[PDB]
Amino acid sequence: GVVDILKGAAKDIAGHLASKVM
Repeated sequence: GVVDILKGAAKDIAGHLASKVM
């Protein structure tokens, strides 16, 4: 699903961003 596929980066905006400061 194009939705579940895009949600892939969504978690990053919350993870990659967090990991960056963590």
